[PDB]
Amino acid sequence: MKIVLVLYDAGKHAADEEKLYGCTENKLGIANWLKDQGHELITTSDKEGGNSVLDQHIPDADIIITTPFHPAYITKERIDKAKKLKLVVVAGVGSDHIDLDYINQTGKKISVLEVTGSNVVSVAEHVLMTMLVLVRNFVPAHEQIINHDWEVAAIAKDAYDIEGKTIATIGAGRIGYRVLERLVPFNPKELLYYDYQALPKDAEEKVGARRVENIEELVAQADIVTINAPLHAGTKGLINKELLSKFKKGAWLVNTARGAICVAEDVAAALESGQLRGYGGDVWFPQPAPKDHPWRDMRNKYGAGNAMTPHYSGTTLDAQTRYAEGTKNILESFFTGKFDYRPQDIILLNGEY
Amino acid sequence: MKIVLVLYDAGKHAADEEKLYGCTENKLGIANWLKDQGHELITTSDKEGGNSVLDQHIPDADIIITTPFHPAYITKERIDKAKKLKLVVVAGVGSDHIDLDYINQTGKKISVLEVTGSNVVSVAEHVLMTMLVLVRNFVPAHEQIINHDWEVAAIAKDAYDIEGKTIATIGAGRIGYRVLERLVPFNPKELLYYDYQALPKDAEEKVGARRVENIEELVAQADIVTINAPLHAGTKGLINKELLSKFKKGAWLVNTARGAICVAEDVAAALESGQLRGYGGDVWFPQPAPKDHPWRDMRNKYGAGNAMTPHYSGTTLDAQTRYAEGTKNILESFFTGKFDYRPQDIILLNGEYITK
Repeated sequence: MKIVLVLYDAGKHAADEEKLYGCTENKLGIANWLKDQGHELITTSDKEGGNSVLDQHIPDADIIITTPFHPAYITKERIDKAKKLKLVVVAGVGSDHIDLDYINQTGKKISVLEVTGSNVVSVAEHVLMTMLVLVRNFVPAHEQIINHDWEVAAIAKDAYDIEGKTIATIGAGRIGYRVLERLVPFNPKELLYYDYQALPKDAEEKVGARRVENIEELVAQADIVTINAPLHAGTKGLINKELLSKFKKGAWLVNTARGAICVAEDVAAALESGQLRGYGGDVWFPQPAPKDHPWRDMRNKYGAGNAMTPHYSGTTLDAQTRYAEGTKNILESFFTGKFDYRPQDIILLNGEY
Repeated sequence: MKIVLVLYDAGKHAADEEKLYGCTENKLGIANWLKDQGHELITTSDKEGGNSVLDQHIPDADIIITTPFHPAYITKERIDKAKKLKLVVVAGVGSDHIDLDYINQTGKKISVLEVTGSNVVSVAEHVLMTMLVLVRNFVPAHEQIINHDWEVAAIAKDAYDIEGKTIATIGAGRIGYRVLERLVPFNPKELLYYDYQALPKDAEEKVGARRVENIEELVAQADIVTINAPLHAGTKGLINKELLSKFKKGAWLVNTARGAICVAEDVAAALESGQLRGYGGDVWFPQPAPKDHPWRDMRNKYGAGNAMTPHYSGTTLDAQTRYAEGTKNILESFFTGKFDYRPQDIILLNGEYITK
């Protein structure tokens, strides 16, 4: 079979770190395994334009492997020309870039699977780190040192302990709950959550969480808000100026789910005006963020309150090992004809939900 | 009575934030309380030199109040001239700037107290933050964004999850144990500790810690090492070229206890050579850190691995409230003649140690 694998070029960075599996130069660490079975692997990062390498091999590709960190868009046109396509794998979590609805609508026997759960711990750690960095005012603290200054009172005037604060998550799924687990020993005043379905009673009691019924009430009483909910019609532009004015004055806000859940200019305005004390996360809209994206230069009144990073929380070396191993398990189930997929990994089974 | 209060000057920042109690401008929020009680308060940051404000009022001061973040050194020479000194207070935790030995050995009747426990959570949170920052390679990640760059592979190649890592602490006291308590739900591979005495069996089971008899074996197997021990003859210069050579290759190291526990240039050389992946903390020697202190500019081979900050982990606004309240409670015990101090706050009571 012909496998096409779309990843980013890591350049010289690939050669320093051989554990960096998710690049074109290291090919998820499965290139030899695919060769041993007897299979043709096409690896490329060129995914844009009609004449791209990806489009030259789509007509006869049996399998396409993509990643959310260099996402090849599987469009209606591309699916039309994919005569032999049987399986699409996301080496990671996230299928925004796949036209799932059209595949289902045409009747083609195409399976779409992802490595469910490979990213949850990585992202949840990123949230807590981001929380601590913002609350404890770490960014200006470190900037002082490498600028060769020493002025504690400039740092301490906006520095707080995370102990004794009310922390709220919008969304209590895999990521949001594991965030709540890690906050317990820090002794928050209260842990709150809002979601479209209740946490199981036993899960709720393990973390001492309280469910709030509507979002305006949740953010009104929370010192810290973290966004851990999927992007659909209900959450698109959810964080706009009207809701932000309902936030506790001087709150902290973390978002690692999807940049489009926020209105970029409203968040920046709130940080400048003081409605927010800090904003941090690793998701942007548009993504990758242009040089002019307002979230790059936004700062609270003190020149701080920005804990932004590129989209890498889920591409740590430990997560990549899980992506590579999960992709191998998925291909194994498909090559052998067993189709013994993990149920949580199936997005579409032969064109069906 | 006369009280001398020695804090740093916060300048404009005091105006920005009324809750910034630990500066000369806001005087721990007790100035009006002391005035009503009819005492004389002296507030100064001038603490060095023989004609400083501190030395001008030492001869007849009844009480001196200090902070570790702008320490006035209660030396033998200064103790000899304090004719009326009865009480020395640490608005915070830390007594290295006080000559406790001279007081206890002479027998002068001076009580020394500190606000015990008021810094523990603040410091422990700072330790977890630094660990996640270094392990997840956050500093180069952020510098990319504010420099208007976007290159994920340059960050991802040295970024890790703290899950499944081996974490060890040198010292399992109040702060050391707190760090372990908060690490448990991050699912480390194993938690280790080294100390001159063992934790109680229950304390060990709660965090699932395993004791390691000698440091050389502790560091050799640890992905992450954090120092939470006091500075004494056994820990001064502990982290040096010899011991660092026996760390696990590519180790992360965090220190929020005392700068002198490390040899500054041995650490920098270890970081530059690849022995350490990163180093972080808020404690320095000398402190405040000179502009050319090597720890400011050191970086790992990728230009990352530095998570240093000024000495501020225990002076967050939450902690300063605890420091300010505790000082007021201590003075109230002294002024009323009750001397009903919290037992854990006493370092020396009338020049004598007490059962702990």
